[PDB]
Amino acid sequence: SMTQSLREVIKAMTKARNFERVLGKITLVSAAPGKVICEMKVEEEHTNAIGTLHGGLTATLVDNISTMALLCTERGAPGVSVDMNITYMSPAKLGEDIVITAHVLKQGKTLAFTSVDLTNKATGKLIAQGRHTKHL
Amino acid sequence: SMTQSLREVIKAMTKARNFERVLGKITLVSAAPGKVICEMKVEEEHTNAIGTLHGGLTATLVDNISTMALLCTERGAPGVSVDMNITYMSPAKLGEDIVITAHVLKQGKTLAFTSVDLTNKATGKLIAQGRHTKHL
Amino acid sequence: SMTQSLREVIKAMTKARNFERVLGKITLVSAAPGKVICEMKVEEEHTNAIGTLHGGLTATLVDNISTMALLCTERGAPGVSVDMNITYMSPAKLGEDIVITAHVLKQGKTLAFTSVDLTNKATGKLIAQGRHTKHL
Amino acid sequence: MTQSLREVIKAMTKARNFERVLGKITLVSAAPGKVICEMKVEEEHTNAIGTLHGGLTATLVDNISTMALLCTERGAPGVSVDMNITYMSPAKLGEDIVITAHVLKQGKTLAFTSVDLTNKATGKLIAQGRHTKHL
Repeated sequence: SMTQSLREVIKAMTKARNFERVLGKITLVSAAPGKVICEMKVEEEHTNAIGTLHGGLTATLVDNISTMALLCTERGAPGVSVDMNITYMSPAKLGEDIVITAHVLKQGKTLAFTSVDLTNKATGKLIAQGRHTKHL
Repeated sequence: SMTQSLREVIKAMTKARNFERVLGKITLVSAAPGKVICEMKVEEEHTNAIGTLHGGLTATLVDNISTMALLCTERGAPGVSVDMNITYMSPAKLGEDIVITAHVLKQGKTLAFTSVDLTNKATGKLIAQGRHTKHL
Repeated sequence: SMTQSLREVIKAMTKARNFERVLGKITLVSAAPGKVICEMKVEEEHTNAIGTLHGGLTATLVDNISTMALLCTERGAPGVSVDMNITYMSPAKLGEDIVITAHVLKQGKTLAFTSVDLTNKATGKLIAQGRHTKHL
Repeated sequence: MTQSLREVIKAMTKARNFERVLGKITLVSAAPGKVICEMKVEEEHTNAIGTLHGGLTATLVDNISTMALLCTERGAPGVSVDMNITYMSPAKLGEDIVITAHVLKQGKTLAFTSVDLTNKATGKLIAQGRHTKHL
């Protein structure tokens, strides 16, 4: 139900023309209260000058999937970005399968906080970690 | 040729297939040692669900133009992202002209640090500010 | 051994003249590879002007306890700060017992990344969360 | 305004809470949304290797950032939401540092600050922090 709702949201992105189109290749794995797990295969359209996952796209995945985890919350408010931090620990090479897990850490009347981990699906090793503060 | 090189990098993005394709609409204003200034007009392809500049694209702009500022130094190495923080203070609306100003704060043997400001060209008011730590 | 060694390191803090003296009240709960848990009861010396745990002390707790986790590693290199980001979600009040948990997220040849959570011991509620990048 | 804020700092020298760690700072100037303080590095400010402790730099960013906020029309201190600090070069023992805070933007409920520590003699950046407070 909630999962189906989100899957529809992700389905829409594909055909969309705004910046959300960039997440067209992601696939939904799970959706639970305040926790969303997506997956994606790195393709050329996802790479930087040197052939690995572009930090800007990692940032984009942190931003949107974080909002998704927020949507799967009781209040369901998406919110507006305030601050975002991203630590890059290991490159994600072309053809690599990545797992994106978003956690709503806490949310109050006006502020929501989330944490997103990207990991190498095959190794479980951390690729990057983002923290997102949103204004509700 | 500092200015000409960046001139070439931009033209490339216009037809690139990787993620940098999303920046093809940016134009170079000036290149100097440790400081690059680009401009861009927010259009539908750069917006979020609510019609304003997408936070992930702002992160993408910070990442790349920050890298351009480092290409304009005696070492000229782009480096790999280690950390990126972004503060969103005011939205950029569709049709709005934005200025992306990037400058090198400090670069050592293996670590370089940059700061990048997006501003409304008209008002000069701050849109977002990002700090970038890169490994060389 | 890892625990005995850490207990000393902490004991030396109760007599220190440098900034580490500010943590003389923390106690060691457990030490494990890449993971250190400490506790501390909030006293006046730990509070800001309004009577809650000072944001600067939280930041100091993150820096040092993150360093202890890094010591409980094969390389055992403490490292020097490069980046730190802290998100404050709920106040820690005077008299409150807090738990400081630190995890080594990843460590390379020259860069180490940690995560440190402060939580209310009684309710397990998250107080603040820090991400630490260190140069080795 | 400067003289006023100067009193707030005199307290820290006497206070028993965590603000006491800032007793050695001195005020240079205070203006709307901008405060400049200075501090000589001494043993009480150092880490295990003998340089300015990262946690104190964090405390300095937090507090002085707040000062700039108190110097605005609204004058509200706000409570911390997020803080980020990039450490670029060590502040050595005996070294004189300058802490410069600027209020970047402030709305109805959220305020944004930026604080630079620099070496007074060389003007070299020691560390830079951004602070997001909830008003």
